[PDB]
Amino acid sequence: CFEADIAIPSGISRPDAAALQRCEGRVVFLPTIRRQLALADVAHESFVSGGVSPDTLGLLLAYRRRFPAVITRVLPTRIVACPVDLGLTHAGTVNLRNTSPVDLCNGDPVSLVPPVFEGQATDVRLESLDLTLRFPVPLPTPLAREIVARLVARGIRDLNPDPDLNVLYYNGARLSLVADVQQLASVNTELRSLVLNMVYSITEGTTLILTLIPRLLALGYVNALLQMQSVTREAAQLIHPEAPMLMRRLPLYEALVAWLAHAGQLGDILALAPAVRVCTFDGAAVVQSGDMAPVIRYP
Amino acid sequence: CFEADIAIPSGISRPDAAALQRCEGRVVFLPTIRRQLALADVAHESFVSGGVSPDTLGLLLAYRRRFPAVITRVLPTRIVACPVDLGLTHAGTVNLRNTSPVDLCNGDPVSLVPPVFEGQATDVRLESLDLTLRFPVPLPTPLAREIVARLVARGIRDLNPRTPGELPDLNVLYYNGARLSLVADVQQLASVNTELRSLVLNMVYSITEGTTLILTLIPRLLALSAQDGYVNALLQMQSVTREAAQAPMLMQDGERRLPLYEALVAWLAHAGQLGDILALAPAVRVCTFDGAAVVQSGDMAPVIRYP
Amino acid sequence: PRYHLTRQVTLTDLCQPNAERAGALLLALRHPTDLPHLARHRAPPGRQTERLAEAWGQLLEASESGCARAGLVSFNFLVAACAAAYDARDAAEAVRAHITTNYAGARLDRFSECLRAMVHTHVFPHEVMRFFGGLVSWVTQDELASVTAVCSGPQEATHTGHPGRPRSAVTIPACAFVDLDAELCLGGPGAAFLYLVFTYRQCRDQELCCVYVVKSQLPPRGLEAALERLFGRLRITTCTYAAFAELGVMPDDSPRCLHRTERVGVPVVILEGVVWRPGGWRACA
Amino acid sequence: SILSTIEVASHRRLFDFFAAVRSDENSLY
Amino acid sequence: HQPLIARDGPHPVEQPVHNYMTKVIDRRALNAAFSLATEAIALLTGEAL
Repeated sequence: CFEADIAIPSGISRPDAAALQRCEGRVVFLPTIRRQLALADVAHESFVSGGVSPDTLGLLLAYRRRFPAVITRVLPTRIVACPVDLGLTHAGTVNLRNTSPVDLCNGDPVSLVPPVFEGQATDVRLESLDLTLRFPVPLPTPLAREIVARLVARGIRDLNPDPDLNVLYYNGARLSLVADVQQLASVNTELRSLVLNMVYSITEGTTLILTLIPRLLALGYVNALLQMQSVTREAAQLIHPEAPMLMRRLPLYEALVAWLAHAGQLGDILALAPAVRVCTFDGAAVVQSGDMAPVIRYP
Repeated sequence: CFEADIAIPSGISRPDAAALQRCEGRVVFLPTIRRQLALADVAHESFVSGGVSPDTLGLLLAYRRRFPAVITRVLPTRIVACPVDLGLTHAGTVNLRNTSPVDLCNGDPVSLVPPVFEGQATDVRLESLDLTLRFPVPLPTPLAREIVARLVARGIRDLNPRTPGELPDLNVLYYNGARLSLVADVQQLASVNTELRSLVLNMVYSITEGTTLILTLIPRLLALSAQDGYVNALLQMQSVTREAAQAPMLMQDGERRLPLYEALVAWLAHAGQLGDILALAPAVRVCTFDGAAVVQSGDMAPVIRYP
Repeated sequence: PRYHLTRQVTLTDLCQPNAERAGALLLALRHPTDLPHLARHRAPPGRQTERLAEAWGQLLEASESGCARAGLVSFNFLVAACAAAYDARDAAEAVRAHITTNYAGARLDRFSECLRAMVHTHVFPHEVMRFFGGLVSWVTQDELASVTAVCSGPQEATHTGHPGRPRSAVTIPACAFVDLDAELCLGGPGAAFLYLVFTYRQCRDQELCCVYVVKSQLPPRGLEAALERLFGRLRITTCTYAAFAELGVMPDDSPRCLHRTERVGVPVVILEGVVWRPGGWRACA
Repeated sequence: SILSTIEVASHRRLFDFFAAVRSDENSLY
Repeated sequence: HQPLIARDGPHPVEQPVHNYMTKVIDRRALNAAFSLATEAIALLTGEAL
């Protein structure tokens, strides 16, 4: 499988030896694919880039960068973990550990960020060598893309306050998203990084075309076809935004490039590409939370 | 891999056989999925449409419906290629040759760009059979999306030339320093218009009924750039949003319809993925086994699948 | 490693793999117990959000959670389900004759009312019923169906296509001449891609459905150039019609056929040599 | 014996290429 | 056992230690490789001769 061996550091406490045993089946993001790897390179302190422990924005950059790995067998002084992205399509069946949604017979899970739930959940912290493992959350793509747009919507209501968005009923699940007591004070302060991108690139996206189309269609086939689709749908909100708001080609054209790259990054940062797939055999195909699921490589 | 053989047709000049010897690891655009192909369907004469050759926008339009493949082995009669869009199912990890002024990273997604810099010509010549082979430029996906947005707005400058003749460049790229010069020669109308239409189309679908709720928060950002350091770098100096402030309107259909939540996904689906409609899709991810953290300009990188 | 297997225990109310063939594009039935809730959202409130609760509630009445969640809509089951929907008659009544004799047509009429109602309350039948595989075996009891129906890409039709020639092996029937819209009329020799396409149109023929397959040596990123063409249904005016997921690759262009052999005369297509590259859905505008 | 060395060399790697590289019970020919 | 000097004086009889020193091993890997091409696998094996 080319299972790369993560080296445990030198001697740890007996509860630290038992704690890493129950991580057998979590998701681990290795930066390079050397057959010998340290464990400090795996830990969340290796994700420190700008002199600070990152937010969910900085995690999604790092998660879109380095390479995923499922822990196969936990050994004394060694962790044997076969990475996902090596191998041909649909080879090397191995087990994930489920987290609260169902993870049905298919569904293409995404190894997505840990603070989408309770803040210090699953943060396996070794007291001996004093590091931190924040394992990510394996959710399927329509449940991935829904929730990551669901939490960024909530921050807008907190960014300037005056229905509860956080219901999201699943097939058997009444998904309690709200951890109201202490986490919503700490989950909202971590999407401070991701919200202000999502506000800007919309407001830089809308207000660019709100001053593009008045300055365009006035100097061919662009005018014919685009207005053919926006007959009283966008033109109805064109008169609505230009009146209930405010209204230079060279500032605009220099702002045309700047938005499009930044809007392009959010397509790679957000939207949560399917890393791996579930495709079961001799299995009940409806996975309990905390149950091992056979999981194979390519979407 | 589905190894695709490209027949080397006739004679061959003694430097023309060595021309293929230095291309092991470049990228072949082949307009099919073949197990056997002749070389003229690959070459830049086959890029040439009716009457004219495409410009630097139309080359991407030619590259869009033409399937990339990488030279794996070099033989004098065949060039065994591997079609990345299909035959990347490898435990063999087919290599790629960097042909650019750019060190990529270890792990960056890589897409293809036509030769658009001043010194990276890369058009090889074959004197036996007169073919030109403009090899594409493998570049990191933040860099490629920073290229394509320059050519589109310069092509819109080629639509309407109001102000006097002192325009800013859109000919200057910065990547870790490194003032890079583009090739600004000619802008074909249809290659602009087909690229112009999709950009105007995709941004209209990014505004839904719940979109104008986000437009309320424009003075909320300008208070934050006055007292936060992250916001100040986020609202850049040459931004139209800073010029824009120089509006809720409840109107609620049903009053429970999740007005933000549709405006985010639709913006994510339509104007978010502008890098897939202007340029090619990313499929190349740099995977170095021996622990190389960078891939130098002119070096080889083992490649695995989709980002 | 060019070999995989699936196995899922479902019910015989849907596909019923006894009367079906060894070659069957088994789609799923993703989340039946869902959609009172997301049928309410993702739509304006002037869409009568209790409609998928009732029409599927009639469909579950047409036959509790049980020991098998409701899965496996065949590709056979969908042809009759939009038989009155696509503009093709006397080639669509044959497959409906294959179902009302060998599968109850009340399960069709309750389902076609759901197909109008799914696109009515804007919760489409795509992002529902993801592809499942190719039906190697059906060990089905009276009430159950424990089908080995291998997923996982190219090998699933080659492992049912290498030993295919002797006796009767998979052959993967497209099951309709109206379906399998074999594209590249302006076409030459090359390995083609298979897709799974659902077209839509809001309030034209009242939230219409069309379930069929296309075959092209065109990329999924260049298919939207062709999927925007070839239709007159570009006149909704909201949006998001013409969804497609990649079924995978047909690396034998000559092997497409035209036949009429099933079970009732059902016009059919032999599809010899398939890569089942499973792909994902792609619906924006 | 150019011909007899040709045919026997083919007959060897025909059988030795299919399944004979592994050592058998005791004697193989 | 450390060198001791018998000591005089009115001091308290100073604390005597005679123990076994414990130490910490390190593990070092010293990795090494060598390539082997697409020839010399069909060769060396009888596969291509």
